[PDB]
Amino acid sequence: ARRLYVGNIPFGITEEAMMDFFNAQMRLGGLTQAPGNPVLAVQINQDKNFAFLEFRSVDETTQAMAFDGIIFQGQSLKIRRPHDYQPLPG
Repeated sequence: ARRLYVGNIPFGITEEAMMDFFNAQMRLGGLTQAPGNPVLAVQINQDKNFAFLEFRSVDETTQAMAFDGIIFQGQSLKIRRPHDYQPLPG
């Protein structure tokens, strides 16, 4: 999926801030060196106010949770796992 969920995000912001907000951190050590960026589609959601980050190549969808919270528009955040793999049965 390569898609991650974010929480505690200030909806309203465009798809640029968040977008450049997640990859700008992936470019730190230099996880990507091409004519473009890693994340590709990070649309936001209204209501409870949350966002998603779509990576068409970034191989951090698993560690991206590392930014869980980090700092966006001066406000804590909350990344989640939109995969729900292995449904604990019982």
